[PDB]
Amino acid sequence: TDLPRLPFDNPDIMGIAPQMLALQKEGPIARVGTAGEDAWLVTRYDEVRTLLADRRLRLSNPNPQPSAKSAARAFSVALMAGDDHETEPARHAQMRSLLIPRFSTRRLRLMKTRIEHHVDELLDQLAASAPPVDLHRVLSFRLPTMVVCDLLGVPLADRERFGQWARGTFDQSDNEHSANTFQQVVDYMLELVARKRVEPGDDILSELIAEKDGALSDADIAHLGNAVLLFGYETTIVRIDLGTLLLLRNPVQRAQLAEDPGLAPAAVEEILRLGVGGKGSNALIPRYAHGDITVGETVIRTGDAVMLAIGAANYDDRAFPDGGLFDLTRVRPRSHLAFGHGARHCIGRTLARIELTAVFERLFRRLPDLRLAVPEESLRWQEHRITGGFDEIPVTF
Ligand code: HEM
Ligand SMILES: CC1(C)C[C@H]2C=C(C(=O)O)[C@@H]3COC(=O)[C@]4(CO4)[C@]23C1
Repeated sequence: TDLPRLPFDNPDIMGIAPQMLALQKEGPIARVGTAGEDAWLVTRYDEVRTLLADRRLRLSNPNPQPSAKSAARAFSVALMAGDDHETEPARHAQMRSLLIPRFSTRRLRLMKTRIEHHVDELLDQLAASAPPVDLHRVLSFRLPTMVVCDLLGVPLADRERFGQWARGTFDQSDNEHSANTFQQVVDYMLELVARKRVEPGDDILSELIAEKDGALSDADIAHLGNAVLLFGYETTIVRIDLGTLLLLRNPVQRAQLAEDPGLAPAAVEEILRLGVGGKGSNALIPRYAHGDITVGETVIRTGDAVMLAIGAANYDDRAFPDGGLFDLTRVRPRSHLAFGHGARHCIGRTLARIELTAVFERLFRRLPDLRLAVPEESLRWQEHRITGGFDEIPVTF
């Protein structure tokens, strides 16, 4: 008897930690220690999907004496209107009601066109440079920050100002740096709101300013803008890096995709499903039970913390035959859980798929000899950041 402790070691740079796959094999739910509170760890696809749809399991903490949290985690919960369990139902319903129409079919069709041209231009610059090149800096980072600049209606050069702010805000290792970075986000967004009140354009803050005859306050509008800025590029950057690493690991699938770019949608779904980095702490969706819930033979009690392992669930052989294998030819694959599920299902997931599809439609056709210029083991996943990620990806081509 040895209580398992998160985070689990992973000897590889990607995939699921062996200890978590071991727990998965034993059963759907296990009590584990963490750096803070003990929690229930749920690792099988069916149970994770069921619990993500269970409205008794919520982001907000119901407990009278809540355990202490890093500044980074406190910011992420507040951005999601999860910081007050008594007001979360109304505030989170309004949050989703105000953001979902900012990603209409009209907007997404226009953005798809611009995204496709931008990837062509980014890859032309890459192809014309001398290796070794940092693919993370010149491709993975540039496309999703371009998109956020477009959503917010600001010049592209603004991303050189805000491009590290998601990482800084979400640095769980340094509360002072996290708080000081978030204040920069706030000041920037409040400036932007003031500008859009007199100079609106076809962008998100302009739309919120006009919403319900201007009933929203500037603080409310800026809060929603902060969520778009801080959730809207960093995780996409990380999926471009992981997608590239996975395709480089699987030359037969890479060659299938280079030959037929019509396989890119299917490849993007496999990338999201298999794309887990390092110890994979960002592939856990955290919750608290607001009422008792039975999982298998286990009672989760009101107030218990629960870690929903969407990463492990996406590797579950029960839901994906040969769950550890990258396979472009899967017939009717189950919907993976990389965007979550249920009440907090990722609001940007259709836009994120458009970005990833546009990249992997083109990447290995435009750079057929692309490959890492360093050993994989030299690539360092950044465990202290809520969003993880690699800091550089050196390639040759
Ligand atoms: C591949 C890229 C992305 C991944 C893997 C991802 C993943 C996720 C996940 C797992 C959640 C659920 C969190 C939870 O249940 O507690 C979520 C929520 C969210 N995502 Fe995404 N995301 C991505 C891109 C984006 C983009 C591009 C945007 C906007 C531009 C965005 C906006 C949001 C927002 C606002 C929420 C909060 C939804 C809510 O609390 O109701 N995300 N995302
Ligand atoms: C709002 C989020 C940025 C979306 C989710 C995806 C993430 C990721 O891919 O890194 C974040 C990791 O930390 C979490 O708690 C998550 C899993 O819910 C995320 C919060």
